[PDB]
Amino acid sequence: QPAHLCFRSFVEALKVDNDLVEINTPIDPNLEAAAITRRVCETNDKAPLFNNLIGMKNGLFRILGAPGSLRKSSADRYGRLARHLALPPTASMREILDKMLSASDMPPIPPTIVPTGPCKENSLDDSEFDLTELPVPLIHKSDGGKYIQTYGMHIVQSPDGTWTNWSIARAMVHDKNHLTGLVIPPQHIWQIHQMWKKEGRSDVPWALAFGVPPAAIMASSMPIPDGVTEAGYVGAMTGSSLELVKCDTNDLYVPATSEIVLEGTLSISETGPEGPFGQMHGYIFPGDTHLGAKYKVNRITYRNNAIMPMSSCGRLTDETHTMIGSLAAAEIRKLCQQNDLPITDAFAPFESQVTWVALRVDTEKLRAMKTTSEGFRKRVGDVVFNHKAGYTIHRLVLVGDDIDVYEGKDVLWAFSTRCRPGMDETLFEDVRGFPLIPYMGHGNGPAHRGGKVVSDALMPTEYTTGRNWEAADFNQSYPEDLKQKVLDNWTKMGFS
Amino acid sequence: QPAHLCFRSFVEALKVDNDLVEINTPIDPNLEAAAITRRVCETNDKAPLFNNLIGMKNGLFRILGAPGSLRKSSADRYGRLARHLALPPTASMREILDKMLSASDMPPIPPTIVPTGPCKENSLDDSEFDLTELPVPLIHKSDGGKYIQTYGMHIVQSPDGTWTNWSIARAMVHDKNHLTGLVIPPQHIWQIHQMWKKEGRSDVPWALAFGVPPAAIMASSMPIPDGVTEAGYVGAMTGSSLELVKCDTNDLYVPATSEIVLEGTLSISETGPEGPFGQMHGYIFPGDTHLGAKYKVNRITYRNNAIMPMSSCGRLTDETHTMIGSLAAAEIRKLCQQNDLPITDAFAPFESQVTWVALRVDTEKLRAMKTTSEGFRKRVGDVVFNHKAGYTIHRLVLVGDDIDVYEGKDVLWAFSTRCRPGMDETLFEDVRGFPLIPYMGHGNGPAHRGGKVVSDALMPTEYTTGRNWEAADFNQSYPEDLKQKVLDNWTKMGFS
Ligand SMILES: Cc1cc2c3c(c1C)C(C)(C)CC=[N+]3c1c([nH]c(=O)[nH]c1=O)N2C[C@H](O)[C@H](O)[C@H](O)COP(=O)(O)O
Ligand SMILES: Cc1cc2c3c(c1C)C(C)(C)CC=[N+]3c1c([nH]c(=O)[nH]c1=O)N2C[C@H](O)[C@H](O)[C@H](O)COP(=O)(O)O
Ligand SMILES: [K+]
Ligand SMILES: [K+]
Ligand SMILES: [K+]
Ligand SMILES: [K+]
Ligand SMILES: [Mn+2]
Ligand SMILES: [Mn+2]
Repeated sequence: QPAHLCFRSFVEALKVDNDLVEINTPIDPNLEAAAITRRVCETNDKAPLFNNLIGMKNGLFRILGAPGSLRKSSADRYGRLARHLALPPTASMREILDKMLSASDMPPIPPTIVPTGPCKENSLDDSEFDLTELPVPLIHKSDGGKYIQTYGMHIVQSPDGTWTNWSIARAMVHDKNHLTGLVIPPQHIWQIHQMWKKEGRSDVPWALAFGVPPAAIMASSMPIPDGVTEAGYVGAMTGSSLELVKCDTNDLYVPATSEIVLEGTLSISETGPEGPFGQMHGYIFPGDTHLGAKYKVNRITYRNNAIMPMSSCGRLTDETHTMIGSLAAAEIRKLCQQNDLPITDAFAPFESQVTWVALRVDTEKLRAMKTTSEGFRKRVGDVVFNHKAGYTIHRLVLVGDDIDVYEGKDVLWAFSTRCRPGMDETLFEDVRGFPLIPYMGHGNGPAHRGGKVVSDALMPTEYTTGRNWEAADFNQSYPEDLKQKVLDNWTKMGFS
Repeated sequence: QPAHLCFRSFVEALKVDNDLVEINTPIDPNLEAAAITRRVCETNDKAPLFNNLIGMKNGLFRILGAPGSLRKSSADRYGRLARHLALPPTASMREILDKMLSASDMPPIPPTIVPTGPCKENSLDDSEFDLTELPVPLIHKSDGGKYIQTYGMHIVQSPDGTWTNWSIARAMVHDKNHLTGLVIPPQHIWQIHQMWKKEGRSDVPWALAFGVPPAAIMASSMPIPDGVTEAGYVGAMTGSSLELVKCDTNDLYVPATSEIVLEGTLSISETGPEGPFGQMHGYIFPGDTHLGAKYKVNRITYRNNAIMPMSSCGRLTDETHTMIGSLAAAEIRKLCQQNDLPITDAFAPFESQVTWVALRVDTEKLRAMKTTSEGFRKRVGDVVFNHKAGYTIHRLVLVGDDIDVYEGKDVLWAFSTRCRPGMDETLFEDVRGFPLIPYMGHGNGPAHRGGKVVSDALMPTEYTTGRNWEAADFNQSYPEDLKQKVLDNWTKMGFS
């Protein structure tokens, strides 16, 4: 099976790329595996595969850390991500996000049911497992639990059967047969939970699949529209129907080659302690436990030699930056274009801890609108900040065509030099806020509302007659023939 | 003579450091010298010494580009700057700025007059030179003139003789015996000019010295207080009285080892076209010429084999970032401490195009103030933004003790995660603005007023009971003994 369609094959691909380190000596799931992975993410090193976990048994489990993190070279920086999607390892971010958006203008390709797959090679019923005995990692020293779920996909379906959602949301072990986790608005797992809670008759049938097809975990991390079944989006994206097998204890369907599958229920009534957790913005507040959603686990199925992927998330750079930020930016680009806004590109700068999105504007199109900064900021912010795709994003930065939004140095340069504080900005207090950002949930104002801004880094003439400056840089302040002469004589002269 | 006291010796030091490239083949002052220098600054390469300028004659002049720019290695990043100050080349930015501040609590050491020096080796009277025939560079393709003055020191004295100021301000050739340049409030050259203009009797006696003692050009770039003679500050800083020789045509005094000296007058009545110029924020607006101050040149004196230093300024990183930003930050640190504010460190992040200063707060001291964000922002912004030291700075970012303000990644992380837009900020519209920033002089509002902000990236408990988080990073989220084990086994395991 190809890498993008089978996690086991993806691990192979990473080896074969010289993008993996296999670690066959014992590694402790209590902090050591995550510490090594954290170091990898902070240095853009090779992904670690821990083949010898302490306390590995019933054959559960090996760990792959840093599955969606960065490579060291500029040329294949995003190669791990490219390998989720059948793209060349030199793919740019534009090409990755275009791939992720491509299915938004295609018919879904619904999944194919098959009778069995590798995820059925082993099973443990509810007298045979104990989640507290498995080698579940402690990821950060102050975490409030062992976070089994950092890179699996939750599967829940609307009561009417018409929407099956796949998404990533964190969860930790509560006791031998339960998890607790985040289930928060406006996320689709929360929207579906609310439908079951309003019907009032039963807990939500649920599955959590770990080590799913890479192309599926990428869609699981993307805010595709309400009501859209990720399986059919991924089918369209990849050009192929995904093969799914039915759960044994419910009627949900899981990828056939899933490494590990939990089957059970998400309660419509019960909660339990959840968190704290070292999170995407780089923080943990020790002791900050709150009531989260509760999950019952009835059955585990798994591949021979199962591998659990793990995100050791926090400070730059990991899956919470490369996937959450970039995939939200992608969806925001599309949303703006569908609202008739002249946005060509969007990206969440890593330097902003993926709390900003830079929007590149087609300024010929903007000029034809015959508008102003105040009006345009206002229009962009209403579209984005009132939509789920904008949930995680607190600052939008509008930039003209000269800026490469995929280059954070250029975004920072534009923001710092073209946006006058206050006057060139519009604050939005009456929109949903992302409480996970420290300045929101641990800050001076409402945790769930406001704190958003549109910062216009378009210069005045970009709305009227066109750009009226040149950069004071090598590229723009010298003619072509001089530039080339300099470059041709560079090493001759003594330079590197 | 030591490097910090004699520019010729500084050039030697750079060679000897393997921090110079000598270029002995002909180089055109029309754009080529500046293009090579621009490339150096954008790549942190070795400083270029152009020993064979096209149109070099009456022995005027060689050029040294990038005199205060960055080196490639992290370990001696600031080494060129250290070599201005007798500091080791591995000096940190803290150590450089402390050196620059050290004289603020010392008696001045006034300069010593000597009868002659190297700057008298050659002379041209006002029938012998022509500024349009010298190899003055065109620095950026769209500049409005050939900017002779990018790294020399203007010397002007108050009418009463009690204050002699040394400062860098740009100037370009107007005609055979005149320059035009920036002379703008609140700068000291402007304050002194105003005193002469109010007296109304004569033009300002003036000299412009190029290739001055390195320690002197650093003080020339720093906003030391009103009324303080830079020569005596530099004397105190260096522990030695500077040797000065009298001008031939006026009673000003110039460093004895100056490479090139212009003597003349700064008009109290006449102006001439000035600019545009590719500037510190990275821009040029072609065609944007305005009336600037006018200077008459009566005499040139110069060293044998004179060397003109040149800043090819623009996008990161050059003297306008390393010196303007950092030296303003230094003075702001001191100003805050003298106003009883608990600021330990200040730096202007390069990533902000030196338009921000990050202020590190001693949060034990802040807690004892028993104050709030609104009040503290307000107090900091009034102190800084109403003072000349704050002129160039439009955003102050307050951070707690865990942040290294000399590390722009950490400043950005703190700003993006700890400062809620709007609520955690105070805008300042009724303060002097820096018109050179594009969003000011070419923006939507008043060019000279407002556009400033204090952004509080202190978290709430930093005002009350103390920091309540740990970072989700390798350093903070894992115990010491684990961290060391990981590091000790890193290359063993397969990592770099
Ligand atoms: C890549 C990724 C995405 C996480 C995520 C993580 C990763 C690695 C973790 C597990 C390491 C840390 C926490 N995560 C959560 C999360 N969304 C959320 O609601 N709760 C979370 O706990 N997300 C974001 C979420 O997957 C996206 O917002 C999706 O758009 C949700 O899918 P949906 O649009 O179908 O609701
Ligand atoms: C290092 C440096 C500093 C420049 C400077 C440049 C460099 C290389 C140039 C020449 C390349 C570009 C323009 N510069 C100007 C300038 N200040 C100003 O008033 N006009 C300028 O044209 N400065 C900043 C100025 O030197 C500081 O604000 C000093 O504090 C001024 O001294 P003062 O406090 O005695 O007035
Ligand atoms: K999803
Ligand atoms: K603007
Ligand atoms: K000065
Ligand atoms: K704050
Ligand atoms: Mn969804
Ligand atoms: Mn001064």
